[PDB]
Amino acid sequence: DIQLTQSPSSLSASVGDRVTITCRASQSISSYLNWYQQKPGKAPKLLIYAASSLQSGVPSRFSGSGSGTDFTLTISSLQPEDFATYYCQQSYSTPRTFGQGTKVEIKRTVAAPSVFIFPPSDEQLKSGTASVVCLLNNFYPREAKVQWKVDNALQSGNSQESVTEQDSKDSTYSLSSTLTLSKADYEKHKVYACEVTHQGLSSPVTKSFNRGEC
Amino acid sequence: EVQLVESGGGVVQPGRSLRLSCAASGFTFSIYGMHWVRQAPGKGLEWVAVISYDGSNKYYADSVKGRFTISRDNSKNTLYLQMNSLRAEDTAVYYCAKEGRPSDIVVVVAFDYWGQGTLVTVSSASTKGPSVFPLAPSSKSTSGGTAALGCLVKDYFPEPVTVSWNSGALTSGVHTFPAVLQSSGLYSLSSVVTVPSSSLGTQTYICNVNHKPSNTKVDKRVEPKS
Repeated sequence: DIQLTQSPSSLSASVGDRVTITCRASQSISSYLNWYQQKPGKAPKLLIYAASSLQSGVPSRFSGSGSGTDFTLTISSLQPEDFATYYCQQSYSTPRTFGQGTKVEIKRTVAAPSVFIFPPSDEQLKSGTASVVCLLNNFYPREAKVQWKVDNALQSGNSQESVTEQDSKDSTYSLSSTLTLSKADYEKHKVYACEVTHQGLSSPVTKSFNRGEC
Repeated sequence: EVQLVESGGGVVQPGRSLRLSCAASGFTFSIYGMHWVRQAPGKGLEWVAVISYDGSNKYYADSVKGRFTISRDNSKNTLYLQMNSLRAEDTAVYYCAKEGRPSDIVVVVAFDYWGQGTLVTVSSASTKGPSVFPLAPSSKSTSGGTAALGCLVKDYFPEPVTVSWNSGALTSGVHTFPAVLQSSGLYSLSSVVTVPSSSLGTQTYICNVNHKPSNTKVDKRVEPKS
C-alpha cells in the first residue's frame, strides 16, 4: 500500500492568496499522481492528472508540480469558489490510494463566541432523559474548548459536539455541545454550566443555570 | 454529456447484503475501466474496487477484499457493486467513477468523471421519527440585545432531517448543526437562530422539522420559559 500524506491538513487563506498544498508518497511513483477538489455533499472533480496536466475545463490558476515522492498543488490566486477540500491520489500501483485531504478555509479576523446555555424542557423530562445544550455562536478561528461542569465537577465522556461550516455571510463558525443524562441524574444535581475557552476571550466564559429556574 | 446515475443505497442490517448500481451514458462504456470510491461521514476519500472494460480484471481495497464483488453489464451500460457481510465501517457515500481514457490507451489512470454518490448506512436501528424539544431562552435574561433560541431534534433514524424556521421566512442568523450519532444508534441535531431579545414574547418562532424516512412533520413553537 502506497501511503499519501498531505500537508497541511487544513489552511486558512484569503481571496487572492497564493496557496500551496503538498503531497508526499511513501515510495517513488514517478508522475502517477492526480489532484481532486471536493465541496461538501458533492462528488469530487479532477483538477490535475499525471502530476501536472490540467484537466480540460479547469481554470489555469490551478497547477501541479513535483515527481517521485514530493508533489505540490498550487492555486495561484485563490478565488471564492476555491474554498474546498483537495485530495491527491496515486495510480502507480494497486490498491489505488488517496491522501487524507487538505481543507482550504477562509481566513478572517478573530471573533469571540457568544455563549448560551439551554436547560432541558419539561417536555423532554417526561420521556426520562435530559439534554443540556451549550451554544457558541459566530466565532473564529475554529479551535475552541468547551468544559461541562455539574455541581462544579468537570465532566467528560457524557457530551457530544457539532460544528457548522463557515457561515456564508461572515465566515465564522458556530458550535453546539449537548450534555446528556437521565432525568433521575438531572434531578440529583443543581448547578449546570459550560465554560468556553477561545482565542478571543481574555478569560474563559461560563454560562450556568440552577435546575428549576433558581 | 457524460452521466453516472447511482442507485441502490439505504439502510442495511449488519451482516446483510446490498447491491449498488451505476448507470452510465454519454460515453462508450464498454471500453472504460470503472471504479468505486467511498467516503465515510466526515472522512476522506477511500478507493474500493476497479473492474476492467471487459470485466476480466478486478481489484479491491484491503478492507473489502473477499466481501465485495464488482461487476458490469456492457449491454445495459451499468456498473455494479455487490456488498456482502456489511459492517459499521462500511457506512459511507459510495461514488462510481470513470477512468479518463479507454482501457487500451496506456496512460496514468485518473478518475475524470464521478457519480453523484449514494449513501449506505449499516445499522440495526429501526426507523423512527424525531422528537422536537424547545431550546427556550430565559425570560429575565439581561445579558444582551440578542437572544438565541432553537429546537433540539432528538432520537431519529435514519438521516437526514430538514429544519427551517417560520416555513423558511426566517433565514438570517440560522445555524443548523451536523447531526451526531448517539450510543443508542439514534441521531440528534440542533438548529438555532439569534433574534432581537425584545422580540421574544411578541414575534412567534416556529421550527419546521420534516423527516422523510418516517413521513413525520413537526411544527414546534419555541417560547421563553417562565
